[PDB]
Amino acid sequence: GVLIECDPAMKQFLLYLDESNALGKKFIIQDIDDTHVFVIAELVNVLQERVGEL
Amino acid sequence: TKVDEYGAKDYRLQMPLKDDHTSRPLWVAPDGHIFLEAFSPVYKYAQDFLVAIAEPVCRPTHVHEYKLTAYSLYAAVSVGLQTSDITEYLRKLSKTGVPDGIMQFIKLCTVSYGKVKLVLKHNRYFVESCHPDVIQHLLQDPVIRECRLRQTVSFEVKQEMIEELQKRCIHLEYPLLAEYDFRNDSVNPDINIDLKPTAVLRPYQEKSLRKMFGNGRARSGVIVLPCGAGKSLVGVTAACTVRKRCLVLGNSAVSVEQWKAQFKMWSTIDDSQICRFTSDAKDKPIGCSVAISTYSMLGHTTKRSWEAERVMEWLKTQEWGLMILDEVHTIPAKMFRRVLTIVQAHCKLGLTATLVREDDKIVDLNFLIGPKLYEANWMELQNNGYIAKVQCAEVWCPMSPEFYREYVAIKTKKRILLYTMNPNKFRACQFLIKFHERRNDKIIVFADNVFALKEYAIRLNKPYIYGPTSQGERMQILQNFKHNPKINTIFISKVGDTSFDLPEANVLIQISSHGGSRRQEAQRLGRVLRAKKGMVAEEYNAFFYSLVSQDTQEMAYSTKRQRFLVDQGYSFKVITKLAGMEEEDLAFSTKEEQQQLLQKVLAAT
Amino acid sequence: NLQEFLGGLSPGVLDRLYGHPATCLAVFRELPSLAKNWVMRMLFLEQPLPQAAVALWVKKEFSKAQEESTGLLSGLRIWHTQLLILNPIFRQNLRIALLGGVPSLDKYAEERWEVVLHFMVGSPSAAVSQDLAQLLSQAGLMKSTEPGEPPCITSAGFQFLLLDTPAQLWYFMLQYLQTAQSRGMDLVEILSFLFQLSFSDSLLNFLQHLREFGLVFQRKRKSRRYYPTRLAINQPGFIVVETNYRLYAYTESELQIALIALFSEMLYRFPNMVVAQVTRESVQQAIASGITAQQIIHFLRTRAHPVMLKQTPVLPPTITDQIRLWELERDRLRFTEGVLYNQFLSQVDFELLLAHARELGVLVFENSAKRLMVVTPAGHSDVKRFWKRQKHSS
Repeated sequence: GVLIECDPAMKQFLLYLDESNALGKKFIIQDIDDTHVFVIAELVNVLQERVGEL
Repeated sequence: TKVDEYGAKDYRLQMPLKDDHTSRPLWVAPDGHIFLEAFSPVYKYAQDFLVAIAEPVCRPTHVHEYKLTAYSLYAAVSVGLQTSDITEYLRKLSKTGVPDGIMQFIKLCTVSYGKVKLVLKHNRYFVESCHPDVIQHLLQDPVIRECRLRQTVSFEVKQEMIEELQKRCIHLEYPLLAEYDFRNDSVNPDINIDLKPTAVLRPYQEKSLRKMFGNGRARSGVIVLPCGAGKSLVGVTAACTVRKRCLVLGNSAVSVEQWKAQFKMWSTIDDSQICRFTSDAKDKPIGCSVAISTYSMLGHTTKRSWEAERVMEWLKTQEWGLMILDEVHTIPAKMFRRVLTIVQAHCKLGLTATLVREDDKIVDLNFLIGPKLYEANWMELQNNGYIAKVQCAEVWCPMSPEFYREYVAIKTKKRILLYTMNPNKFRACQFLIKFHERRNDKIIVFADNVFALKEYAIRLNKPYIYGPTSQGERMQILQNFKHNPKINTIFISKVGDTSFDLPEANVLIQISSHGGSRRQEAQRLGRVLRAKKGMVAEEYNAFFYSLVSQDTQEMAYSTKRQRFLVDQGYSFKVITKLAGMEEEDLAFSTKEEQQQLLQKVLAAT
Repeated sequence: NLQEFLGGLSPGVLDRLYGHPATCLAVFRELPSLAKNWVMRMLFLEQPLPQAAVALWVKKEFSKAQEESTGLLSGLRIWHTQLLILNPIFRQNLRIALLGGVPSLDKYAEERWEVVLHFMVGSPSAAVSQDLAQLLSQAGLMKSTEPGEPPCITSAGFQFLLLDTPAQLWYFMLQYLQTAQSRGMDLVEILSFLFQLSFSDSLLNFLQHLREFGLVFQRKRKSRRYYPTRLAINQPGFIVVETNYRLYAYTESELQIALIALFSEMLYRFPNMVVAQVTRESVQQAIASGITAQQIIHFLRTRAHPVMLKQTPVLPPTITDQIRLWELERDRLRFTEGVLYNQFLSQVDFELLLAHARELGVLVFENSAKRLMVVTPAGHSDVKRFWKRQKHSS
């Protein structure tokens, strides 16, 4: 997978997109801890657009 | 008009550069913006001249920024500075010449002044003009004919349409003259009002009054001075000098009480001669002349009580020598501006400390009252010690994870109640208040949301003031704050910033903000500017904290709000974390307490 | 630094580089404090001495200076233990070096370096030189990829641009030497000339490149004699920073305006002044180009007008903090390649597998509570085999 280090309060932000996006089967494939998540490789550049509202 | 490769308005081919540019410390942009140097030896003279002919927009420590407009040039001509008298010295001071655009603008603005004069006599407003051609070519549009009631040529005009005609003339390029010749006026006998020697006038107050008093005639205008600078004293002095019937208009009960207190303190006029035309309490308004009332009462649109109706009829019938209006920034509002036409006054002086707003209605003040005669320099007052130096600060509080989760998840506007109440900032304000309480510093907490204010106040068992807060309880709480050592903090709502007589406070915490408004920010900051008896500028005894929540619209609100203060020169220091917060025991530490607070917030609905 | 450059050399090149005219003196001046004296001492001795004497020849206090000097000069190989006599060649050359055996120039150097920087930046008007262009391209601060189109500027280019003139030139010459070895120019011969300055075909080409850089100027239609400029051997500020992110720079040379525009939005340009604004857009544009807040802060500080020198710190804390925060907000999300096995069953058996992927360098993150380990696909054929072996062992 793709190791992504984030904030514990921000981990659930990517989980809401998993239950909303209907592109693939499941966005998040594995959750290590509150500061480590995994992902099919393709949405880091798309997430940069959501920084303006975050 | 010319744009460089960058956002650079190119002026290489626009104006030249003076050879003695180092000697000349003044700049003149074609748009009218002027950049003065605060380090030049002739800085004081340049400051005086530029304040006379222009209005400040940004006055940082090093390079001041001014911009001139038609109203500022009209004020210069009113104080008697001719087109040559200003332009010759402007060219002499300028280190890069004067663009032809600014030259023609100055010439046109100066010449288009004094041609049309508005004089009210026997309750009739005559538009006098020595030159008749001005009227001949001014009667082209039909609005003037429908307005008019159905050498030295003058014609009467309708009372109600004065505002419309004045705003029309402003863009018609023929400003009206509102100068009051109180020296030569026998229709209205002078009032027995004198200024006692006890009152002391500070140099900036005297300078503003001199701008206001161009001659024997009292000019109607707006004087912007910091709240701690003694604008109340300046207004009292203006009324005493006018020596005629004066009607002071506050914005709230606290404002009227403070105005009466200032009148009694600084003027020898007897107590019985001052009345409070206030619904809560009255002192026979018809009995005496000097009156203090409120915009809400005078402009009240619904049914009027019998006694209030009699008082209002008496006020309308009588003519007022002076009409003082505090906090003029609210005047352009519908109901508040209706009061101007409701009441009759020769000169309507305006006093305030934050003459700024978002909607472009501030320009309307120039004709509603008059040109802005003066604006006090907050930094210069701080240096002179008239105003307590303030260490303006913005404490950044990281938002708690769960709270941020719901905040971002919900697209509704419960965020106002959510981010205003988070464990990181709730612990912050509690810890800050504890630190200042043990330091013997007086605290004035601020919060726009009455719900959040009440929750914080009950949790900290402090005397919050807000909404209905009975007047008696308000006064009791303020007296306890001022006197009782056991209590050194008061939690005031938005009512505090409107107009409050409050004791000098060593710190001012703001947990919540109404929005990115430079008016409220400056109004609340002015509370702590009250200079102490023996403080020092470098001691930074006064502190201002604007608590904000990280990664939230509040950050945008705070940035959209500190613009005016940074323009003045205050440097807002960011505080990511506070030392000793972890060791100090505060609520919402463990996850559970944050959970119950979040549940209560959600149930708030 | 020159100490680093000389330390990164072999004994065979070192002794040859220790030429008679200047090298023995230029390398001597490098000796920071004490090695000067000990070397001077044992400049006249033909008999080596024990190491214990050198060890005890410095008091107990400030001994770290002794060890560091001894290590530095051991790296330079000025002496040999021979069991600490100096190298005979260096001793002889040093004895021969010790009683044995302009206003227009500085302006020229300034102008030449300014035009070089103008070419470095996207200036439509600049000096044209194919050799200079290709040298800068191969120096690692520029990439063209298309001879027809003028070369662009790489990320390192902006960082090099924002550096101060001394360090900028020194790094440029370091890269020049490193590329000189690659192109085949003898390093020793060109290096000795730099040392000789502070007191053949390859020499002529090297001097031509130095003249193009502006360090030297023959002034006599490329004669043998040369008059080095001030920069060959090795100013007041003009920017005024406000508290509202406004810069007023007393700049007449287009280079300074270009450098400021690299990380600020220009508003007005007066004959002897220019007004710019340091906004999020410009700062983040520079950061994306490759700059970091440290270079911008250092540049503004070094080009600080005397007016703001009185206040301490010179640069306002609000401006500095805002720039740093803007640079920090740039990076958040990440990227890696991995594979996850699971069901590790026995607790003590999963701990042994964690050391297999950690030693090979294919372990990203682990988990002892759920028995999960992420392994990159690059070393998947080695971890699985180990697991199979462990299973066989049972």
